[PDB]
Amino acid sequence: MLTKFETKSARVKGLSFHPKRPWILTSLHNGVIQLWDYRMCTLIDKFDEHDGPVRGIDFHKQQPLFVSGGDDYKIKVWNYKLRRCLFTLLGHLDYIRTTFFHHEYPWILSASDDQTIRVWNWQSRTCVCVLTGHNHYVMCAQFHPSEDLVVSASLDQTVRVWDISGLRKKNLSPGAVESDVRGITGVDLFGTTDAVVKHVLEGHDRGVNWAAFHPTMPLIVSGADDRQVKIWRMNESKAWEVDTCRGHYNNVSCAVFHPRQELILSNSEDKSIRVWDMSKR
Amino acid sequence: STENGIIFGNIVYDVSGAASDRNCVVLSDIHIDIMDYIQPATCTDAEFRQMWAEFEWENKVTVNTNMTDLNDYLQHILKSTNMKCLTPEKALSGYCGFMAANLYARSIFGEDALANVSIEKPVHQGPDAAVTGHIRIRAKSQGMALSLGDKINLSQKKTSL
Repeated sequence: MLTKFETKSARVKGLSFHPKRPWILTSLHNGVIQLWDYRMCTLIDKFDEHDGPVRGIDFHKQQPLFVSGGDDYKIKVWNYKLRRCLFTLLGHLDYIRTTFFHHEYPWILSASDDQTIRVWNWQSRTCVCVLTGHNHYVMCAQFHPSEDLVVSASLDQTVRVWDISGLRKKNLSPGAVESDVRGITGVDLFGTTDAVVKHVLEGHDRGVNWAAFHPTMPLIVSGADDRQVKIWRMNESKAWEVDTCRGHYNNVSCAVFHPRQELILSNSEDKSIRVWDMSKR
Repeated sequence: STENGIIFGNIVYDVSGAASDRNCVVLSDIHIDIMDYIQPATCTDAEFRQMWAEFEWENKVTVNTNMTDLNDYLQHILKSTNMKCLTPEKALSGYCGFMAANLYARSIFGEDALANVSIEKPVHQGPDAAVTGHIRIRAKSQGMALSLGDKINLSQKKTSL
């Protein structure tokens, strides 16, 4: 109905909308992190996290705080509200894409764009988890259905899905029948970002811009570094699923699922946003 | 004191959710208007005219329409804004008049605002139960100035806010 406010500027790699607020917190690769609590058409703060670019934005999970990543390689959580830094560690050799907050003993998970992501105890000091299975440059890192199960999208042309543990990664199982992750007609490839057969999914599509998950589900909706943004369901795994998402002119940087909407929104580069179904598609 | 230039106020304000509270009210104000602020203020007419013309021309709003004669109506408006009409000529605000009324006021943070409004005026089958008089508003910024013309426009009549 109305586009309340609109100025075109910002060169934007990472993004998030406030699930609680009508904020948009926006990550630019201008090196900028911004929180604007978008409501009153006003920015609360604006820090260009470092000289270098900024790729990442993720939620802490609480109410109004950012966990932020730059080419600093640092995980910062700073509360806009409390304008202060919660606990601090820098980052490996690339930026931080996703974060989750937990609390047996007020306990923490950090998801990263490089190498490993490490999950840390500052209370009764022990190890909840270690994640290796990333390399460099994560476009879109994701919590899964199980929130603390996860997927990652890479500029290392892989995807990682990991299994975690309370004493590092492992799963025990023995009942299933076939798999959709990989087990009948169609299915898409493994990539390499880690080295355990959970599934490293192939992020080659000239590299993957975005990865997006299906909560209980393993369908992914993707942005890809190909015109082809190729959609695959690992809750099916169709053939002509070797779908290349097509503009008219080039690209499909991203195409995304809206939690509520059984739809795909695509956006591209001929000057465009392209409109897609996904209810009958 | 405290300059904040967020005009007409309407500036976001916070009551916070910070303790037995998960939310609260963040509010921007509205309800902050002019008609009140300015006080009446005065001038020599020749100089005035000269000045009238001279001033920040840039705003005007029209008077036309009401519920009253500009006797009672004018008085009401005057009191409402707390502002001045500088001088009469007896020509007659009665039989018609076919009077243009010059008004001046000075405020609390000191802007002087000038008006010439020229107005028809009530009287049987003669003229005035509208106006179609033009209210010429001069205040330095047009933005407040016109806004003032409005504000007065709000002021002008009496109806469901």
